[PDB]
Amino acid sequence: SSQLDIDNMAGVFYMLGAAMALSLITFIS
Amino acid sequence: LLWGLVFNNSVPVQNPKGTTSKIMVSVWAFFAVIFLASYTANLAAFMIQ
Amino acid sequence: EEAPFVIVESVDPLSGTCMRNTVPCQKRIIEPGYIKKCCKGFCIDILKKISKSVKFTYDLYLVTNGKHGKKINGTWNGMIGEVVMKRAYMAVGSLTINEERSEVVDFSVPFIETGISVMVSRSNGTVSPSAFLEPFSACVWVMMFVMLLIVSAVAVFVFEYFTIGKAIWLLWGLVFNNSVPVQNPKGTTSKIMVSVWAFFAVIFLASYTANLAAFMIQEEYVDQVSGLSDKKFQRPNDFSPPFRFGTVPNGSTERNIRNNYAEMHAYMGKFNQRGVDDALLSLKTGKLDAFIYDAAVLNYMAGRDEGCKLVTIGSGKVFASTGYGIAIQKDSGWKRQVDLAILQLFGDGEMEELEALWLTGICHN
Amino acid sequence: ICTGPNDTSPGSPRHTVPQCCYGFCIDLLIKLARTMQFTYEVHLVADGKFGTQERKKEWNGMMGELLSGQADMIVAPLTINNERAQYIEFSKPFKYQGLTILVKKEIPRSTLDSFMQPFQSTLWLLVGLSVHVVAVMLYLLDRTLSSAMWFSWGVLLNSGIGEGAPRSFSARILGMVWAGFAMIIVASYTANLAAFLVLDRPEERITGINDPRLRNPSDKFIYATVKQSSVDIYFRRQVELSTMYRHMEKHNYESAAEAIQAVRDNKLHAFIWDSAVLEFEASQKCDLVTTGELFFRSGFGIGMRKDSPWKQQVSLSILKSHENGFMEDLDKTWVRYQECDSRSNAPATLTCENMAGVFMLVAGGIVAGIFLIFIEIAYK
Ligand SMILES: *[C@@H]1O[C@H](CO)[C@@H](O)[C@H](O)[C@H]1NC(C)=O
Repeated sequence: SSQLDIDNMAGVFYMLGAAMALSLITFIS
Repeated sequence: LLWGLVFNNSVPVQNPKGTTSKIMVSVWAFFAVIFLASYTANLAAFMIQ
Repeated sequence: EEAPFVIVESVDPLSGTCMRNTVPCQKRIIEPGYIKKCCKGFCIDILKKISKSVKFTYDLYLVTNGKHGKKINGTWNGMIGEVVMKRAYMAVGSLTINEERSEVVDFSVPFIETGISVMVSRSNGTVSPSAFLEPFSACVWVMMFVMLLIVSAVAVFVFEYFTIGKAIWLLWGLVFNNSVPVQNPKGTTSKIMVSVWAFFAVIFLASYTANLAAFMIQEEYVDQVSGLSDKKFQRPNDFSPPFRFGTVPNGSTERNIRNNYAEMHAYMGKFNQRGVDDALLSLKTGKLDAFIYDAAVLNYMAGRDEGCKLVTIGSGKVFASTGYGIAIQKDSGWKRQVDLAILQLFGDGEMEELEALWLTGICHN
Repeated sequence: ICTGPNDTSPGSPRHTVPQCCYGFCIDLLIKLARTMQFTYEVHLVADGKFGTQERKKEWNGMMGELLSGQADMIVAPLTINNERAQYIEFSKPFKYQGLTILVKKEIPRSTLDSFMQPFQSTLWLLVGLSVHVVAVMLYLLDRTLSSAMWFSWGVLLNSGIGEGAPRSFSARILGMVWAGFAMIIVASYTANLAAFLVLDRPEERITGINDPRLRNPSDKFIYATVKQSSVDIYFRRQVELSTMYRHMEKHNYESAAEAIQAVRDNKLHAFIWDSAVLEFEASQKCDLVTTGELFFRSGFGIGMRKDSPWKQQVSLSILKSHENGFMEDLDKTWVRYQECDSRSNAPATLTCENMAGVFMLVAGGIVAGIFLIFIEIAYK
């Protein structure tokens, strides 16, 4: 279990993409 | 400013102009430290079992 | 019965009978009625195991006078008195062995090797401020310090194509934590180079704290007391009048004390407590600071509750290593036989079984 | 003086020779001289082995030697059992003791060659991908770009060069998630490092005596004792480990120093049972570890021929000596004077190499900077 799993970072890029989408959505305005 | 401070000082901006705020928000950063001081402490802890 | 070798003195009144494990141990009575309780424990079990070795029959006659032997006007009273008055020629139970006892009665080969210790262990502690120059980051530590120092020359070489003290202070403070401001670059050259240095900086902290917490995980904190040779126990008041180290009055050790340490003997005679449970309560009280006695009893007391704040001197290093066991009146010769028996017992690890039966505990171990 | 075999006679019996013998027991015997009024010579044993009644049967070495009559008092570290008890007498033991097992002490051997591993290499790359992409995405979200890489680069790295700030509102909100990402990332790194630093080093892999790897032998673990020793008596009387017992006969020895150097050369993994000597061996060698629970509670005392007039006297002195603490004086004289590090198996690291890797990364980035800088020089 020394090296972490790429899958064992889900929420990381979850929130990443979420922020990116919210960014584009608001920047429409 | 204060948002980024909570986690970690990265970006610059002229915070005060006059020693009033120069004290108030200051103590907030105090809290900030303990915040991190707590967080990591348990996280490692929680990755023990 | 005084300790976990002979303890039992309880009688079952439900059936007038006694459990299978125990054995009748009638005191005389005080016409001595010859009905006391039935006894059990450790030495009793040794005797039971012995029974299967030599054919004989018990008489668990109890004691009536005194706790142990004493040469009252050079006249042995106690268990040794009972054996010297030819009233009974075999006596077992927790009975120390020395020259003086050997003078008349003989001895078997002991089995439970014993000694003199003390137990006062309420105190505690933590690790001294001795691991922050800890084995983590000392030599590599200064190595990184100087490998940092050297970057200044490259900084100069870059700047040529106003900085020196500035650059030094900057990167130094950066290593630990960014606190103070100063215009680091002017031109994207240095803006990259020293940048990667901060990378290193992070991992530095990332390592350091990680081990520090790690290094504060183990915790021994060995106690700090005075052995059986310190002036704290050799000359109490001459060293420190705050000294309350007691013992048992009529005990066997009294021979050793009143024959070799009359100083501490008199200095502690004002603390001769009575019993054992009273000693435990007084040691949990603070009224008596500490006290000294035989080994096995205290090793057992280690398995009590307050013992996890009351343990040995911190060693098996005792005074006058000893042991004890069966004893008989220079006559029967059955010693020979029982000798091998006891050794035969040893030849099997039965002592381990018995110890499991009686001699492990908790708040110790 | 000490009349003994010249070449120790392990096969080539060179004749005797006066040597010098001296130690604790010698002190003891001289005390018993001053208190018993006898004179004497001293000699070694014929074999270099205690003895046992092996197959008619007969006792090897010192036992049979005393039993003959050519000897009249046997003083040495001597165990006690029933067999020897059947023929001779001996007074109370002078040193209680038991058994234990010693193993070549291991080195702490820190493991930080994970200097970039403990998350992944895949992660180490996808993070740079993410930083570049979110950087240029924030740029497009603006409409301060050629250097905007500095912005996110540092905010991950906590640099503080901060030449500017996002003027548009979109990125002026966006940056928060980037900051939090950096915070949680370094947190993660710290946490997994701390966890990965819990993997303890199991040394006494044998639990007392009930460890099956030593209760049923594995070829991965080598082990033995000295032949004809009393320890063999103890085993063969306890038929359980017979196999291991039988097994250990594939490796037995004739001398203690044999197994001593054997575990010293890291081939033999464990020596046994001379506990009251393993203590000095350890506290004077500090490359070895004792362990186990005490097996066979016994004691070294002095044996004498059958029913000699001396028995009754000898014991006396001993207790007399155990009274005045003279024993403990001899202890302090010959015993406590050995000491090495004894805290525990301590966890720590000062790994020059695991950080020398990243220092080399430093030096490499240096020449990378030279090259890229003059590239930009020719560019401009
Ligand atoms: C440590 O010892 C002090 C001294 O009596 C005591 O008050 C305290 O409760 C002890 N604490 C621990 C954790 O041992």
